[PDB]
Amino acid sequence: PFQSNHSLVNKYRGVWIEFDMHPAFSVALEPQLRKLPRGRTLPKTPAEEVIADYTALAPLVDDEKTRDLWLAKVFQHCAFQRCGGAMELWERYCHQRFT
Amino acid sequence: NDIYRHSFEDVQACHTQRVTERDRTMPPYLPTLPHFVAIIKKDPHISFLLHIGLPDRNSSEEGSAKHKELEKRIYYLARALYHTALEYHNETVRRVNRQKVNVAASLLDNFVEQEWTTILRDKDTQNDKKQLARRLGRYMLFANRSLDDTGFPTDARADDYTRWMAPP
Amino acid sequence: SHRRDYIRMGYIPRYTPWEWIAIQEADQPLIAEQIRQDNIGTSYFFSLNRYW
Amino acid sequence: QLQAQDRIICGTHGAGIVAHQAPAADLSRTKPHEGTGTSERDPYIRTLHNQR
Amino acid sequence: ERRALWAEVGPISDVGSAVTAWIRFGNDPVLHTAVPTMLGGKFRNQQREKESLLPNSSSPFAYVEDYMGTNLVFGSPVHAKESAAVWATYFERRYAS
Amino acid sequence: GEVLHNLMRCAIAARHRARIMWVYNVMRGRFYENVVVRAEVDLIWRYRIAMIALEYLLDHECAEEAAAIYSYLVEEELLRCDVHVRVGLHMREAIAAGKPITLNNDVMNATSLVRDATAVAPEVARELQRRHAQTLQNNAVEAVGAGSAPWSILGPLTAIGPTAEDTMVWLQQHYGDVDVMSIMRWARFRKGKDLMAKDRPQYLARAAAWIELLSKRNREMEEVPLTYMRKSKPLVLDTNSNVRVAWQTPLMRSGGPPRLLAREEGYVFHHSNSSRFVEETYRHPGESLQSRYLALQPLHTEVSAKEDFQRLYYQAQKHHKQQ
Amino acid sequence: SFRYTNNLIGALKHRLLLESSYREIASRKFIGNCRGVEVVCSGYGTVLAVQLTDKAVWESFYRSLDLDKLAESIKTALWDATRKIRSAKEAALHRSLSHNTRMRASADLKHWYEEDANTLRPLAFEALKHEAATPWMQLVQHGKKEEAAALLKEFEQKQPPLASTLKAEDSNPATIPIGSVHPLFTPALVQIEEAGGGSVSNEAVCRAQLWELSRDEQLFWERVELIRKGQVASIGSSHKRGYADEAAFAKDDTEEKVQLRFT
Amino acid sequence: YPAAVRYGVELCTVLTAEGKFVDERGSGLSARCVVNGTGAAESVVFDTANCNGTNTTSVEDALRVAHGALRSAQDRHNTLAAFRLGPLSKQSQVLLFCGVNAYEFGGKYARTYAYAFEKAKKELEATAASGFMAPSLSHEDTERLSDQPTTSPSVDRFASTTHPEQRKAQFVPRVGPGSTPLEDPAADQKSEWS
Amino acid sequence: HQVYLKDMLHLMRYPEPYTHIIDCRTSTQKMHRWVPHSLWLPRDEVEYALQLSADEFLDMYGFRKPDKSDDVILLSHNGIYSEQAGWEWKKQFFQHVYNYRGGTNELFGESYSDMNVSDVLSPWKGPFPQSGVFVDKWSKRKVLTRTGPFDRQYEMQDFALPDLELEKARHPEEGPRQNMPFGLQ
Amino acid sequence: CDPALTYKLLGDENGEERAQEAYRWFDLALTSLAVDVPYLPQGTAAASHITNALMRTLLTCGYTHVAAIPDSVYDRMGSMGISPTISTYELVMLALSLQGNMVEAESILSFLRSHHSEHITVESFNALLLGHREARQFDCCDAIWQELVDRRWPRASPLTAELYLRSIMDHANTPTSEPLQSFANINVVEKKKVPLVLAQMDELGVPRTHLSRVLMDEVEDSLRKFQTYRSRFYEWGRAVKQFDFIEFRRRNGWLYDLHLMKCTTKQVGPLRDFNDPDAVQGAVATAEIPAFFNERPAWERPPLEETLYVTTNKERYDDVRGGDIYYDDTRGLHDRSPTWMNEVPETRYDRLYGVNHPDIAKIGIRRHLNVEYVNRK
Amino acid sequence: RASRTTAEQQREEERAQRFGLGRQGALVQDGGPDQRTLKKHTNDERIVDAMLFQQNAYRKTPTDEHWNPYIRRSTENGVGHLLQNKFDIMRREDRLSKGEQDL
Amino acid sequence: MLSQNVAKTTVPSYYMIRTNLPHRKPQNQWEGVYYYSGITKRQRHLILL
Amino acid sequence: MFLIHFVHYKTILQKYTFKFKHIFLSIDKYNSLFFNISGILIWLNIIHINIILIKYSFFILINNFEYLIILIST
Repeated sequence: PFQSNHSLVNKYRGVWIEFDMHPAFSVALEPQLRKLPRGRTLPKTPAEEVIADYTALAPLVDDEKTRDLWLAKVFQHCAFQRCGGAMELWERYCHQRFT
Repeated sequence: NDIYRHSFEDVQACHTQRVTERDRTMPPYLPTLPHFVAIIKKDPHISFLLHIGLPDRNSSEEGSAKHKELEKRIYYLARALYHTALEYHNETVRRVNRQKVNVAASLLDNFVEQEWTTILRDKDTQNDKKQLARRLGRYMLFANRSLDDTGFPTDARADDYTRWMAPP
Repeated sequence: SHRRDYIRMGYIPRYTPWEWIAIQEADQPLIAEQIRQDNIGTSYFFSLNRYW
Repeated sequence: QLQAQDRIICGTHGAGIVAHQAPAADLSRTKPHEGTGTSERDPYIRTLHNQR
Repeated sequence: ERRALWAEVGPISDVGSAVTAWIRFGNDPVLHTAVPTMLGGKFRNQQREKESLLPNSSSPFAYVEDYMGTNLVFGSPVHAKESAAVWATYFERRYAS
Repeated sequence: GEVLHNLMRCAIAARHRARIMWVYNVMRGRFYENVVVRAEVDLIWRYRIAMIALEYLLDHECAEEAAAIYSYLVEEELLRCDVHVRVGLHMREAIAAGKPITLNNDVMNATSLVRDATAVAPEVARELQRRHAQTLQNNAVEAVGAGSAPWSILGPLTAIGPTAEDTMVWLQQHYGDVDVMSIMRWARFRKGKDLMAKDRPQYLARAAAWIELLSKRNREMEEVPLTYMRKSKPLVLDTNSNVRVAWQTPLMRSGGPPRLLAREEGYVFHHSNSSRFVEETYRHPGESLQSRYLALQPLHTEVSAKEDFQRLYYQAQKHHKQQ
Repeated sequence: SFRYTNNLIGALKHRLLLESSYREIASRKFIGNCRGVEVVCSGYGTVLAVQLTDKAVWESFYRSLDLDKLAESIKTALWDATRKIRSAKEAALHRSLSHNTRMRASADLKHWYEEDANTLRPLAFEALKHEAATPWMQLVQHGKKEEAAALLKEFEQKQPPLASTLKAEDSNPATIPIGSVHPLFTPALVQIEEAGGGSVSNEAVCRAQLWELSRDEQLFWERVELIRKGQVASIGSSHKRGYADEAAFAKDDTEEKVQLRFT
Repeated sequence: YPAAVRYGVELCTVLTAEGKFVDERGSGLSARCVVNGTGAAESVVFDTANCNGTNTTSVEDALRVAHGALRSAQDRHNTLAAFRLGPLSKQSQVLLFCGVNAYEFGGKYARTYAYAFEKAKKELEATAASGFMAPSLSHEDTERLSDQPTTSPSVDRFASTTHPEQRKAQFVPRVGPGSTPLEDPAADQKSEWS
Repeated sequence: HQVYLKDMLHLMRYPEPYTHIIDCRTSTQKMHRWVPHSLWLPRDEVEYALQLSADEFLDMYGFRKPDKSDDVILLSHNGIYSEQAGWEWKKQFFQHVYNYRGGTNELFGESYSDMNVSDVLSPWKGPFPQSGVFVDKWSKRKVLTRTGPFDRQYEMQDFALPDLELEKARHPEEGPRQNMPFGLQ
Repeated sequence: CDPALTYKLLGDENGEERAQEAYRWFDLALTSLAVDVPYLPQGTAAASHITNALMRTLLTCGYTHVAAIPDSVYDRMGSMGISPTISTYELVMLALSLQGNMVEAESILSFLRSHHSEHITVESFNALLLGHREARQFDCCDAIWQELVDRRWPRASPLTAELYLRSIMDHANTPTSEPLQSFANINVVEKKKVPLVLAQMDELGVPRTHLSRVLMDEVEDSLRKFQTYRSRFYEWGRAVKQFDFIEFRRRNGWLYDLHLMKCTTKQVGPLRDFNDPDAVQGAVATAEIPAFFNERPAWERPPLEETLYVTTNKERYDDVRGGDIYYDDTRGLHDRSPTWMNEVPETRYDRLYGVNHPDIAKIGIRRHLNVEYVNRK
Repeated sequence: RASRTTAEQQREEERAQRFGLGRQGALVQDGGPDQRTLKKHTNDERIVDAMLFQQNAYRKTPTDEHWNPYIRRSTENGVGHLLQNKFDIMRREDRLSKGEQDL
Repeated sequence: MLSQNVAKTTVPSYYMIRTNLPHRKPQNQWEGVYYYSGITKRQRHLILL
Repeated sequence: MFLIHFVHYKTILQKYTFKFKHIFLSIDKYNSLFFNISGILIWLNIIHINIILIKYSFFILINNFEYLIILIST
């Protein structure tokens, strides 16, 4: 088997979130999603801005899967910024029904 | 063997074997004449001739004669195959038995082809007899059909089968 | 491979047998640039410049 | 234009130059390239190619 | 052992279950109960040859017997007595050894 | 996605369908690009690239390419992306207000383009029926070589009923497997200008041609009637291997004995470049030295290797009414 | 734990598929039509009804009245129905064999010819005790015991014939009891399953295995004690010589080379 | 025993029985049919001589008479087969119900038979959900090590799990076609192609 | 070959008719419990036992021959005598011979050590054996070999312990090895 | 994702019953079409379409029906007088190809190319490819693929490309006979053609991703085996990579086929010809023959020489002074020391010393445990 | 019954004599019971046992070795293992009955 | 421990200096370069999964 | 409890052959072409042994590893 002394240069070298939502919801949330990280592209928006956007717009959009994907992207962005204040979002949304 | 019995400990130790359904027990396809005649009649052309292909046996006297001759030939072929299966181990008599098998198969094939020609030549829609006969296959012959000790086609190669079954 | 009288009896083939030809051909890979397929025109502007 | 070419070359395991004439096994699953050497149709070494 | 305790009843205790099992085995209650039985090569005509040592039962389950011939259950009184005697002799010999 | 879209636009401008297929393939990517380097194009960009590829390919009669791209589309359900983007654009304004509800069927149908396509669909059906009728008549005429033919009568097309529900269900009853609604929505917007609010006949022809090309069942329906190939047997008096005795259908044979079927009497498909088909009868040997000793002289009447039922029926049709 | 158990698993899954196919066929009606006449038969090959579709069309064809042609048409229709039944019967077996690979472990080809349509369930010479039976018997022959008990209790308180009993969900292979999965050894596979309902009763098999193991334990201890008695009788004492230890290492011989002498 | 039961279920397959039926509608027309076994269709005949000279018989009546004849012949054949098989069937049932101890499913291996049946029963649904594709007879699709049972051939049995040259079946390693390492197959050289 | 605890427990729960579980333990005074489905064929007698015929073995051991085709699984204390017996079975050409490493000792959680052997070896008091002396085939020089006083077993038993706190106990303070120069350690 | 296997497996889904139902539907469809002068029901577009549909639905039934298509359905259509179509010819070609009879499937396509040219669609080529793959005629399959890539108008489909690739890979995996199998298998070279086919697919415009993933796995295998790029070719020849491969082989315990790590000691001497035994022979070269060229014939060999005898090739420790430095020892598998009886612990069988045929039954243990003892002797 | 048992004994002794079954010498020798003089071209119990061991050698199923595609497609023993569907089986039967070379 | 790892080089002596015997095998031109084209067990398992 | 005493039947018929050669049948061995040698000349700086029977026939071989040795017509 091919074992290389040097690590794979083109490797993603990170955790992938498998972001895949309905195209209508994606294009509708495109103005909000520009601040959330894209594929191999990381905007440097402050984490509190996206947290406020989520906590102010999540009740409006009626889709459990879309809300979950949006919250996953929020968690990924705040993890990239190492912002520890986002656990309150989990306790607000997911803790009551998922665990 | 009903009046007398073996040792109790002997049968106790014998029952430790626990005859297995796969290989220890005898196979269900032991060579028997009804089995051979059943697998012969299983052929679609043979079944067609027996049931609809021939004219009604009780209708015309010629129908009964043709039916009794066809069944006689089928029985002859089945019995020849049965004897070949019984004597399949030794090869001194296997060839001479397969000669009888070949003769019986040739007779059966000749009768089947003649009757198929006449039932397709005799003088319409919604699945009549001629349409079903044409819809059936090409009547894979029995004179050149491979069987070995079970009435089933062999898994060996054609060269191996033709060297197993050759005239002495 | 069935030639029992080989080397010892002075038999050395003049022509390399097809079995050996196939073995040697199958042992090594093929260079993907030897196909030299071309379907689109030449790039006059960017091909020469490319990346450092 | 060899005479009887189909039977001699493409039909005979000896190509017309091999004289095919412990007992042979009764029920043997012989190798595809060998045989029991009983007659021409079952030679010790099979020559006719298995392909078309 | 904590789950497989003493066997309170046999495989089929009630005759109400026995009829169900007899049907379940694949037996027609008409034809299988109407086929005659052969004892010693004869169909037991003349009402099983009038009186006979064996019972006039059609089911061979009545005639089942242990390999040694010791049917000490539901058997004849004398048959059970001799079966018990045979078992006693065998076991006394084995334990003496 | 933008880079690959520009690449495909350049390929379309250069009119190079091989490179268009190549860039579509690279847009789809493979395992190494999709999961290892995690560099895959956006879903909406994939839809746009595949859609422009369809727009170029299947108006130039590229049946295989159009079928491949459409199969790719239906593999991942991208047919309704052009209305998903529209409802998303509406939700762009709706999010500035309350309750952007989910994608209900009524919400999806509330868009203008789907309603316009549903309104136009009867005209598309009428155009398809008329085009198919003309194509069938032309096929019959070119088959007979003149003009009326039995082939043009009772084609595989059913008359439509003057109701909207029957008109809509007729598309499923005939084509059914190409999403005619989505095809009629893709057919508009030719180079940035829609055609429903403009010249209709161009749009009707475009949509009809698109349906005909994408529908494999339609391709099977409209075909040129070929001729019946004749089976052949080797000659009893084998003088040559190329020439063979042909089998004559009872329709062609005026008389002949009540023969059996072709396979039963023995006939197989054989035809080569240098092949001829005959009827073989040996000359009757009159009783003399030649008959007693010499071999029989064969007699081969050359016959056609093909029989045209359409032309036979056309000849009989005007041979009957002439009397 | 590798040959016998795995082969048994393959055989039992094959037999489960065959039994599910048997239920499916027995709960179906096959229609064979020849010209005017048509014959509808059950899964056992028994004729359920013979009718004449297109009476207006075929009245002139069958015309006085013709009898031989009608009889041959009826016979052809019946043969067609039986052929369809046998074709479905064989097709189910072919599907099971092709989808089961544990049977493909054995290179024998006879697994395809061993279970032809003649030697499979249901059988035409076996429909009398199934179709003509009361529904209680019909469903008690198929392993459903709770339903049979409930039906018997209700009765004592107060189209194929097997469609009422053999439901669509009954064809599911996960509902087949051990007694009915293998029709051959049904009396032997009735003991293992529980008396109440159709399911495996692990208590009975544990009891039987435990009794057999106790008997084997007593036998083993008797055997080993007798063997040891034979050992101590054969040899003088009960002691046993030790084994020499094999080692690739060399040995030191100076200890035996060194000896003493007097001076 | 299996050979005997096969003989019994095969003999009546080719054996046939004849049945008769006389119409009850007053018409004298009858029907005689010789029905076969499993392939229950053979010669049938109508006798119009029995009925009156009027011959005012409906085709539906003829069909009903034929239906009655076929039903009678089939039940007669079934009764004949039952009579043929009963005497041996009872003895077979007694043998199976008594000599259970001398069987795979009878003795201490009854638990093994039940476990195997349950495992096959459960894995049938797994195969159905995986698409009737025989999901890796050699257990390799198991995403977890605890998923694959202890009966799978996948678990290694060679001594010296980390040392080569001892993972050999025989006393000497063997090579198959050419010089491939037949004893210990590598991942690349083993394939399920076709 | 191998057989593990999971396989042994599975066999105990669900046995099969043709897997002979042979308990090849000697010194009956040591053995107390009975492994299920086990048959007693001691390793000290297996060499002659495998030479007997079917009945010749049955009338002497109370059970018949394993038919040389059925699987046999051998259990003994520490799996030493079982391995030694499996050697004999393989020499007798039995198709499927398995050894249970650990055996009844690990199965029942007792401590019985058949064939008492010490992993360590006594120091080689004698000189270098002549059997280890190697002479060159060209220059005819006398050369050594890792055997006798020095070999791989001695190196392994001299190697350092896995635990640091135990390793520090062996060597004295201020370095593990100071008898040797700084650059040779 | 094998179309041939789909056709072979759909028959088992009750093909015969569905075939009979399709025939009945075709008959009633003809009757319902007759009610639309002596030729109109026979020759019309609808009749040909219905016949094509019947052939298409019979293609998926059992072998009997697919074999009956070209000789029964086609002949019945000819007798009725229905003009066939290109779809009809395609379906009969596929029916002939599935059964392996290609002699007629080629001739019918020849007829189509001769008389009805510029009407052949793509599907004929994939039908021929499927037939050749089923008939194991990979050379003819390659010839047809080259003809298609020269035509370029039939516009080779992804299915056609997949069929050709599957055929060549099956030919690659087909083994040869023993005389060609003495060395490594020679059919693995057929996988080298895969990159050529991929380049030709790039030129033809056939998408690469439309191939099935099952086929793509093996395609990637053959690519990683025969598709080294120039950039990696500039570096694959080094020392570190070769020595890492050597280390991997050592770790896996397979060093019998490495030039550096294998040293051969066995030599084969000359043969003393009886023509003139006075002259002595000296070697003039040296070759690394794989040792199965010159083997000991079986009849002068010990029995199977593998299980009965264990042979180890070691080196003498004494001064050789000329001879076999590496000599092998041949000890029997069942060999034991001549004094093993007293080196092994004493047992119950010691009392039977020297008796040729001892009566083991007397010493037997079963006698005491079973009270009903009886001797077969 | 005596003739039946005598025939059984005759068969077993003929088989043992022909195949060299049983022990060579005494049960206990000086160096061990497993001491045989394998004469060339003479059948022996050790030879038949070695043949069976070499052919099986921990074999679970005949397809256990059939992981290599070349081994799978080798038809030395037979062609039964290469038939996996009724379509292929029936096609092979049809062609063999026709009298052609089996695919 | 492996039985294939043997001594390629001779024990050091003066023959290596006073004789013309080469100290390495000459290159084999017919044997191809070793390249990596294998699949690991986990990769195969992942593909199957 | 047991009821029936029966003889034991087993299908010991494998009817199959499996032959797989071992590596030692494939491991290479030295082989060489042989010709009737006509003598050896062992040459050094001064000393030279000369064993010749007849003259060179076709070709002459030279080996220089320990002693320069020219084999004549070997």
